[PDB]
Amino acid sequence: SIGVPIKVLHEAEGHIVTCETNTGEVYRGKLIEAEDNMNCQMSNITVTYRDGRVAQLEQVYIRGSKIRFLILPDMLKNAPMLK
Amino acid sequence: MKLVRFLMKLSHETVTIELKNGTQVHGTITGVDVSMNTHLKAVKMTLKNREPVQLETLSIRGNNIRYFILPDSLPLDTLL
Amino acid sequence: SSKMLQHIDYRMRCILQDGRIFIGTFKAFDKHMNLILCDCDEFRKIKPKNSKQAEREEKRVLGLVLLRGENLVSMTVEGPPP
Amino acid sequence: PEELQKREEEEFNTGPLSVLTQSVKNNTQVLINCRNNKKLLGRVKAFDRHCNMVLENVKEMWTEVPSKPVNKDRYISKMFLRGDSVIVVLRNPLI
Amino acid sequence: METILEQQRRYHEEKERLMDVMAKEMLTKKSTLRDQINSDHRTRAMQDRYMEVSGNLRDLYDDKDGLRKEELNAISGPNEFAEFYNRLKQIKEFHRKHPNEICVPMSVEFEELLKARENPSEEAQNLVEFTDEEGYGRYLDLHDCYLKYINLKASEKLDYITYLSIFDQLFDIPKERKNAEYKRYLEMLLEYLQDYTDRVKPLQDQNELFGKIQAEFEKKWENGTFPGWEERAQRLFSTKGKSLESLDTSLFAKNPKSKGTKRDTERNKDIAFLEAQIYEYVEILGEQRHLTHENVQRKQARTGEEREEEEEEPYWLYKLHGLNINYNCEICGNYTYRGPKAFQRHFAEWRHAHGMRCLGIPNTAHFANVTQIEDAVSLWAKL
Amino acid sequence: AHPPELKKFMDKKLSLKLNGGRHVQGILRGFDPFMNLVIDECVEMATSGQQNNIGMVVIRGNSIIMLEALERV
Amino acid sequence: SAFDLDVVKLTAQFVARNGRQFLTQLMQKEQRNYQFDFLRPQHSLFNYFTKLVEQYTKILIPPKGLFSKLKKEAENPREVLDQVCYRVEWAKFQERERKKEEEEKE
Amino acid sequence: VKLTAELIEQAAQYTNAVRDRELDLRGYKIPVIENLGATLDQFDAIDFSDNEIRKLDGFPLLRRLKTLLVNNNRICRIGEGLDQALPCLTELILTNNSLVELGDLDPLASLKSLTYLSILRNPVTNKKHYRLYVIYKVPQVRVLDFQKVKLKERQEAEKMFK
RNA sequence: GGAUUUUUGGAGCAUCGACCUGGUAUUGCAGUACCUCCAGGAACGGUGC
Repeated sequence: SIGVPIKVLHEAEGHIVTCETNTGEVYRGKLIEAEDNMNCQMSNITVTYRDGRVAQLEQVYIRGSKIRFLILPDMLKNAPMLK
Repeated sequence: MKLVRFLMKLSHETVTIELKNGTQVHGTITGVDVSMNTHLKAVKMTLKNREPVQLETLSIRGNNIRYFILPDSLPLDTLL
Repeated sequence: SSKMLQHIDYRMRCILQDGRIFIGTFKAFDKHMNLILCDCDEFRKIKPKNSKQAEREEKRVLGLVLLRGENLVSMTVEGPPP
Repeated sequence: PEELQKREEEEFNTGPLSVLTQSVKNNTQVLINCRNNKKLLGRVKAFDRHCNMVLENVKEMWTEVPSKPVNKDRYISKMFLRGDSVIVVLRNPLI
Repeated sequence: METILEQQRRYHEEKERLMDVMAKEMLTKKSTLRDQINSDHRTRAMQDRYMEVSGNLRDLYDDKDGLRKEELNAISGPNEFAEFYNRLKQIKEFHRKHPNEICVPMSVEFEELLKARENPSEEAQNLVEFTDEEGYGRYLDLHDCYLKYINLKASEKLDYITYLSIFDQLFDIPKERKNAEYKRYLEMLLEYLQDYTDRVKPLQDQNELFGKIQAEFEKKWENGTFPGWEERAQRLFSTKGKSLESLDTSLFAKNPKSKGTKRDTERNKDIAFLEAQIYEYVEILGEQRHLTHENVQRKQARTGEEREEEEEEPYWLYKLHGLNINYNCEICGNYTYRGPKAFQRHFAEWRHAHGMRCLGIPNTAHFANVTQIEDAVSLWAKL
Repeated sequence: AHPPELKKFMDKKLSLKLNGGRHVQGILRGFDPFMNLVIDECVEMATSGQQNNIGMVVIRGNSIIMLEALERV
Repeated sequence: SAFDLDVVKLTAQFVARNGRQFLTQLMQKEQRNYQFDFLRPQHSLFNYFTKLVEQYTKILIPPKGLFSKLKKEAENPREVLDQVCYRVEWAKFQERERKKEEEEKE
Repeated sequence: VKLTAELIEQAAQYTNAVRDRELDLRGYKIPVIENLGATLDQFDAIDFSDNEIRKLDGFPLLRRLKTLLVNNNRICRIGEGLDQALPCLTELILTNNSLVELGDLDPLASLKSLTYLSILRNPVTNKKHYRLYVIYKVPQVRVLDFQKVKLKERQEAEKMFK
């Protein structure tokens, strides 16, 4: 089946989320489409490269193997899946 | 036979699970699943070169655990 | 069993693999050790790198955080559900 | 079933873990290396397909730098080791 | 304040209540070892509290020798008593009775049926001072000491039976050297054995036993406690013999024996005291060590199943019948009724008759459906 | 065993970042269910200013952490 | 009931320091227009006032802490345990005597 | 009504507007602050609005606390053991107090990590050279009464009371 | 329940966030990586090698 954090990450598409890479890079952008394997496709991403240097990249795609965390916006806090 | 079934049949045993990143939690293991998830109560956790803190409840994952330490009063013939 | 669902929606602190600790209200979980922490705050310890410097911990709040099971090490309860 | 159990017994008696089958035949001590450079020498009571071992009366030795590092060792009565941290398992140790 | 009159009487009453609680605890029979150990710990805590109360009451006698001249004087008297009665003439508007003057120490020194623990000893637990393998004083845990001895000896040729046989010796030859690193493990073993002896008997005087052990170590063990027939007199610190008592007395104050060695009486005195304490704990608790060795032999000789067995020890009926419907009856003090048929059955009952008898209306059939008091009074006056 | 949604990045010049500080850029020619990418005109950029041409490279999914599309996609 | 208990304790403290049976600090207070209903033996509080006066007289004993110090009850747990065992034996003897009296009555 | 652990456990603890954990305790009228150790260092801001606390003392050892809100109170005296209980205090809101003398802010310089201070709507600010004495007492404070410190003000503070 | 995305293991330099001084235009209604620019000092700190 599908997990409840997986469903929360799939329902968070279209809003401004922030994924975290395994090397310490945090990319914040609008999640266009998500997958069940934590594949985060985000537009207008802001890469940090673990040094604070935030560069503006377009159409970024981070895989689920390096995705350490996914900060979702507070608009999805009242979702019925989390109850 | 898999070794997860021997670890799942353990309740109210004061074990010591040493994690991968220099962490060691000694406590009474209250729950074990097929994915080696160890849920313990009233445990003491000591990290790498840190002070041993005490927690009322802890839930360590299977992939994060490196080794386990069982007491001497535990037969292995009946658990296998 | 259902030992992971007994501590749901409570103020729990999960220790990461890099040494950080994320404290938040873990409302949703899954079989892949994932966690949905509402109003989460991540605290990471910094090295002193000196002889007289102390060890500090920088804490930053992120809100709703979806933490995967590949980075989570151990989770402990810290506070009751408000 | 019974055929899968017979295939698992054949793979444990004639495969790569057959030296581990030497640990449960004559109760000989094996030396397993860990990911944290801690070598554990001891008898293996139970094993599995995922290299998860149950050690009885094991001795774990490692090198800890305080200079020159010392060989600080410990002795555990009963222990369990997962197969993810097992690097190299030697059937017949030197000492 | 009446420190010599009221406080001394209160301390004597508290000591009498503690003695009565101790007599009631000693008179009751015991059924389990853990409950007996908990009762012994509660009795030891009550004895310590009574000793602290007696020490607090025994120090309140400095001003009593100065106040006894004014208290025993017959020239004084009712003047200060009338002044104290005028001081105690305050407002008595606090209408509250306090029977807990003597009943509260009687209830604090007692236990409940659900939990046999006193009120100061409500937070005490036997699982915080003893392990599960010890059995609340039944056996002694020796697996960690055997593991430490195997780690110190650096050899795998010593099992639990060999460690129990090496630990059973009291005045024989040791297994290792006296100046080696085994003394650091022996001091920890003695510190564990002292805590095990103090936990196995909490009602015994540990300070008097420690003073007697120190007196036996100073007066007897330091002056040749093991005579012979080099074999005549042996020293525990220097580990050397003596020809006679005069040679040992001359060599006791020698320069290598005082501080000119690595095992003299200056640095190795604490190790010798720990060895003497371990010998006294082995001699006093030899039966517990024999029971632990027998339990270890029974656990080793058993199979896996025997060791595992030893280690484990309705809305439809309320809606169809007209129930759950609020009805008010103003005759019987505006009571509530949850049904029309229930109110019709309670109208010809004893409660409605007792409610109607206060107004003076007789119990008849005309006032069956009467609810208001004014309508019932008008129906009684019309007839 | 579901394949990733790499249809928009197909036949487009992007730049991926491998593990250990490695980074390459090229045109994605295909996709795999194990997140393995095929890059044509691959130019690997080291810590120095020089870039090494590879021609045709095959990157696995266990090393690829991120990939930014340099085109409109 | 705190004021009446305090008045009874004050009367027991003032009556225990008397040098005679009738020449006390409470017999002259009855003639000094002070209402004290606890002095008469017809009341139920007189049985508690007599016990309070007995405790005040026993608190003035020479081994009660006025000119001496108790050592067996304050510095010997074995003596307290022997006293508790003697009290338990006396209670068992009293229970056996009560059972014998009940058997004789039956 | 005295403050206890039941009033702190039943209070609403949530996320504030400064992205920190804050527990609301407004409308309590607690005369003394005590038994505040039941939070287990899981809060960063403690609000004490509309309280009758005469003295700000009796605070347990809390290392996670970084903001103190004691506005709308009747605090006349200040405690001395405040630096040993809150080592990571950064914000102090002591507005609308009963401070009259300048000696009440002398333990307030004991906090080394303090940077934000608010002593507005107080009789201590009506006296002359109050801001200069507050700058000379605690030099680590960067924001005093919603105003940054000045170099000329620091020079006047170092020149005065020599 | 063992084969790449979760669970039987890859184990002195650059950058960013601050701190303090002066000139400068915007006086404006909104749910946020970050928002005016220049000049001077710093004996502040995190991350990677």
